[PDB]
Amino acid sequence: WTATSGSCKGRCFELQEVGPPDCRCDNLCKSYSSCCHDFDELCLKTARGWECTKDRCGEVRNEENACHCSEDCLSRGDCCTNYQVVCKGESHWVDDDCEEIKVPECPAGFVRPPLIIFSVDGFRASYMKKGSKVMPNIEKLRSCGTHAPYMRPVYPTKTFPNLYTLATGLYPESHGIVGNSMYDPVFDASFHLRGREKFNHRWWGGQPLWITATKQGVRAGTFFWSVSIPHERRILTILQWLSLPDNERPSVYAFYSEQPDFSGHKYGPFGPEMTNPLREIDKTVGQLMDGLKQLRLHRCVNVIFVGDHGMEDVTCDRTEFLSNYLTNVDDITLVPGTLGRIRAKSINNSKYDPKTIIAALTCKKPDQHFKPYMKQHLPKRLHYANNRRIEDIHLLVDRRWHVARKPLDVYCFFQGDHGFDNKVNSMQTVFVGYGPTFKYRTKVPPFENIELYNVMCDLLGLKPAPNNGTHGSLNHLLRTNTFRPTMPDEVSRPNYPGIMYLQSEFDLGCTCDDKVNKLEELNKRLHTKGSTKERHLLYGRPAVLYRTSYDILYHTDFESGYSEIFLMPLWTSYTISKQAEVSSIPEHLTNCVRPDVRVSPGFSQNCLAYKNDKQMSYGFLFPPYLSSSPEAKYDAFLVTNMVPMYPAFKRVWAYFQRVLVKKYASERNGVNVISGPIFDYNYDGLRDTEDEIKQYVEGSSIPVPTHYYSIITSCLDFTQPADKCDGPLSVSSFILPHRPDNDESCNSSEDESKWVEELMKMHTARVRDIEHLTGLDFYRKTSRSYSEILTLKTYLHTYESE
Ligand SMILES: *[C@@H]1O[C@H](CO)[C@@H](O[C@@H]2O[C@H](CO)[C@@H](O[C@@H]3O[C@H](CO[C@H]4O[C@H](CO)[C@@H](O)[C@H](O[C@H]5O[C@H](CO)[C@@H](O)[C@H](O)[C@@H]5O[C@H]5O[C@H](CO)[C@@H](O)[C@H](O)[C@@H]5O)[C@@H]4O)[C@@H](O)[C@H](O[C@H]4O[C@H](CO)[C@@H](O)[C@H](O)[C@@H]4O[C@H]4O[C@H](CO)[C@@H](O)[C@H](O)[C@@H]4O)[C@@H]3O)[C@H](O)[C@H]2NC(C)=O)[C@H](O)[C@H]1NC(C)=O
Ligand SMILES: CC(C)c1cc(CNc2ncc(C(=O)N3CCC34CN(S(C)(=O)=O)C4)cn2)cc(OC(F)(F)F)c1
Ligand SMILES: [Ca+2]
Ligand SMILES: [Ca+2]
Ligand SMILES: [Cl-]
Ligand SMILES: [K+]
Ligand code: NA
Ligand SMILES: [Zn+2]
Repeated sequence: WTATSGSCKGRCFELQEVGPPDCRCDNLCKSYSSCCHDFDELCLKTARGWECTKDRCGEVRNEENACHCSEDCLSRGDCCTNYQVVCKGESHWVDDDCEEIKVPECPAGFVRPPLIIFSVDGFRASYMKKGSKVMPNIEKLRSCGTHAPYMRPVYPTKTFPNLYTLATGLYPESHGIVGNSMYDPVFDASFHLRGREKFNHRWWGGQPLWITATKQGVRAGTFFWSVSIPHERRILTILQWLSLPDNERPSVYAFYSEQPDFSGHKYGPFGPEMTNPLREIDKTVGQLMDGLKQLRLHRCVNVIFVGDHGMEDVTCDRTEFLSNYLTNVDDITLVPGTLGRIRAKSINNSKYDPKTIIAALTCKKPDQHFKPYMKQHLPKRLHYANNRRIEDIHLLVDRRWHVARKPLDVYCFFQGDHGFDNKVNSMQTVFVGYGPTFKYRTKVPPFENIELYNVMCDLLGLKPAPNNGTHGSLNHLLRTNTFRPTMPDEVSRPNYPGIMYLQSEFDLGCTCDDKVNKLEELNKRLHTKGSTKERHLLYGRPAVLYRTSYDILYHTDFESGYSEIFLMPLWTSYTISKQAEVSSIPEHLTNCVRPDVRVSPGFSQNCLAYKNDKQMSYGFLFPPYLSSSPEAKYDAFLVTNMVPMYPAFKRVWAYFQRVLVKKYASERNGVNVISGPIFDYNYDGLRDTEDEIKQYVEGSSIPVPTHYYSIITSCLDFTQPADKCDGPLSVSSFILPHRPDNDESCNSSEDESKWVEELMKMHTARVRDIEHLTGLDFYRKTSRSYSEILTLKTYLHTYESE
C-alpha cells in the first residue's frame, strides 16, 4: 500500500528513501509504483527542452522549465548544461585542449574528489575504435585519461551479474546474482530481470560500493535509475546533487544508459542503426562534462566510463533445440539462450538422472554448438559453481548461438545477444578513467572487472570489503592513492631432508632396473643439496600459506615441495632452455619407480595401490622426457615425483610434457614451469583440507587431484633467455581437469595434436586462480615491484585474436 496523497515539493530525487505507506520522491519511486501524485509535475519537468538558446539568456527564472538560463542558475546548480556556452561565450569541454590534471582542482569545502561512474549497457570494446568518428567526447576522455584496450566481464556476460560485480568486487557465485534469471531452492523463489522479486534484498550478497561508502562516512548518490527518467534528467540531477552543501553532498554517483544494448539486440553489434545510439551516448557524456565545467568541477571529479558486457551477432536460426537430443524433454526446466542451465521439472520425479541427460547431450551432432558440463567441470577461470542458484547441469554455448528446449519456445526479431563465455572477444567491454586520481594519456593492459571495486575504494579513501580483486594489481592506473600491500607471511616452513632411509626399508611393490667414481659422486651430492636450484627455481620457492608438513627436495633438473600429508608434491619447479633436447624413456626404466631415500616409506606412495586400482594409473610432475642427461633421468622416476592420473588424462599430460613444453621453450626463449596437483572437491575455488577429499587411490591414503596446474613463465623481452631476464615477465597458466574420460573433447579419438591444445586453451588460468586453489604464493623473489607482480598474477592468456 502507497498513500500517494503526500507531496514531492522540495524532495525531488531525495537521497534517503522513505518508508511505506508514505509516498516516495527518490529515483526508484516509479519502479515500486509509489511516487507522490505530483512527482511528474515537480521532478520530471520538460518544458522548453534541455538547451539554452540565445533568447533565453538572462531570462527571468520560471520554475516550470526543465533547466534554466537565468543569471542565478549557477549558484542554484540547475542551469542547462550548455548555458555558459550559449550565454557567456565559453567553449564546449570537448573543444578544449587536454591538459594534465596533476592535482584535484576542487571548490573549497570538497574533502575528496568526487567519483562519477558512467555505466553503459552493452558497450562492446571495439566501439571505441570503430565508433570513434561519432563519439568525440568519449574519445577525448579515452585519449586524455587512462584507458584499457578492453575490460573482461564476468560469466555469465549478462547485465546484473556484471553491474553487481562492478559494485562488489565479487564473482557472481559469491555475490549471488548468477544470471539475468534464477531459482533459489532454499527460498523457493524466482528472480527475474523484470518484475518485483529482484528488489528483495536477500538476493544481493556481499557489500556494494554505496554501502561501503555509507558505513565509512562517505555519502552516496543513488545508483539506480527508473527507465522512464530521461538521460538528460539523470545528468541534471547528478549536477544538482554536486551543488549541495558540503554536509549533504554525496561523494559517489552512478549514471546508467540502457544503450547501446537496447539497440544492439534489435540490430546486431554493428548494424547501421547503431551509429545513432553511439552518437546519443556521446552527447550525454558531453552534457556531463560541460555541466561539470560550468560548476568548476571538470578538473576535480574522477569519471569512470565502463560497460557491463559487449554484444555478439545472434539470430533465431542459430538455435540448437534440446528436443533434438532428449526424448524426455518435458521432464526438465531449461534456463535458455546464450547459456543453458538444466534442472528437473519436478523434484518428485525419482526417474530424472543427470548422468543420462549429460550423456544424451554429449558430442551427438558433428557441429554441435553447445557443450554440456556438470558445473564442477566447467573451466575454473569462470568461477561459476559454488552457489545453490547455479544448476548442476550447465551448457556452454558457442558464440553466435542460442540453446532452447523446443522449437515452439523460439517462434525472427533479434540480431544481437550476449551471455557467452567471458573470454570471447565480442563480450569484452570498456574502461576509461579520467580525473586527478587517474594517470594522464596512459594505456594500461586489459584487466578484469572484479578489480575495479578495490580501485573505486582507493579513489574514495575507503577500505574495501573482502572481495575477489587482487588489491594493488591496478596501482598502475593511478597517479596517487595507490594501495601498497605486503606479501603474505609464510605459515609453514619446509624441512630439508637428507639421506635417512635404506632401500630395503621400502616395501612398495615398486620395481626398477637401476643397479648400475669420485668426480661425479661429489657432483651428484651437490645436486641433491641444491646446487642447480638457481636455474630451476627462478623466482624463489613458493610460500605455503597454511599449516602443513612438507619437504624441499632438490635434484639436477627440478626442485619440489613434497607434502607428507598428501604424499606428493604441492609444486615442482623446472627450467627448460631454448636449446634443451627431448629424449625418450629408456626400455629399462618403463615401469620403473624408485624409492626416495630422503622420505620415509610411511610418507611415500606405493606401486601396489596403482596395480590394484584398475581405473587409476600414474604420471610424473617433472617429465622424464626432458632430463638433462641419462644419469639425471633416474631422478624423474622417484616415487616422490609420481602423481595419480587416469589413463585418459595421461594422454593429455603426456602430450603437454613431451611436445608442448619444448614448443614453448622454442617460442619463448626458454620457460620456467611449476606444476602440481589441485584438490577442489567442493568446487569453491579454494584449496581443500585433507578431510574434504572424496577419492583415494584404491586401498591407500593417496588422494586423487581434481585438477593439475602448470605456470609457464619467461621473459617479456624474448631476446633474453628465461633464466637471464632483466625486466618484466610473461606468463601463461592452465588448470586442467583431472577426468577419467575425454568426453569433453569431441575429437579425442584422433591424435593428441588435433585436440589437446584446444582443451588446454579452454582451461587457461590466472596464477591467482592457482594460488586460491593451492594456498601457495608464487613469485616471492624477483627484482620486480610487488604491484607489477600482482598484475602478472592476474593475467589471463585468452588465446583470442586481437
Ligand atoms: C571471493 O571473495 C569472497 C569474499 O572474500 C570469498 O567468499 C568468502 O569465502 C569465505 C570462505 O569460504 C566465507 O567464509 C565463511 O563465512 C561464513 C559466514 O558467512 C556469512 O557472513 C558473511 C559476512 O557478512 C557473508 O559474507 C556471507 O554471505 C554469503 O551467504 C549469503 C547467504 O547467507 C549470500 O547472500 C552471499 O551471497 C554469500 O554467499 C556466498 O558465500 C557462502 C559461504 O559463506 C556460499 O555458501 C554461497 O554459495 C555463496 O558463494 C554469510 O552471510 C562462516 O559461517 C564460515 O565459517 C564456517 O567454516 C569455518 C572454516 O574456517 C569454521 O571454522 C566455522 O566454524 C564455520 O563452520 C561451521 O559451519 C559449516 C558450514 O555451515 C559447518 O559445515 C561446520 O560443521 C561448522 O559448524 C566461513 O568463515 C565468506 O562467507 C565468503 N563471503 C562471501 C561474500 O561470499 C570467496 O572465497 C572468494 N572466492 C575465491 C575463489 O577466492
Ligand atoms: C557500475 C556499478 C557500480 C553499478 C551501476 C548501476 C547503474 N544503475 C542502474 N540503474 C538501473 C539499471 C536497470 O534498470 N537495469 C539493468 C537491467 C535493468 C533492469 N531492467 S528493467 C528496468 O527493465 O527492469 C533494466 C541498471 N543500472 C547499478 C548498479 O547496481 C546494480 F548492480 F545492482 F545494478 C551498479
Ligand atoms: Ca547489459
Ligand atoms: Ca575447495
Ligand atoms: Cl541467465
Ligand atoms: K592401475
Ligand atoms: Na572424446
Ligand atoms: Zn542485453
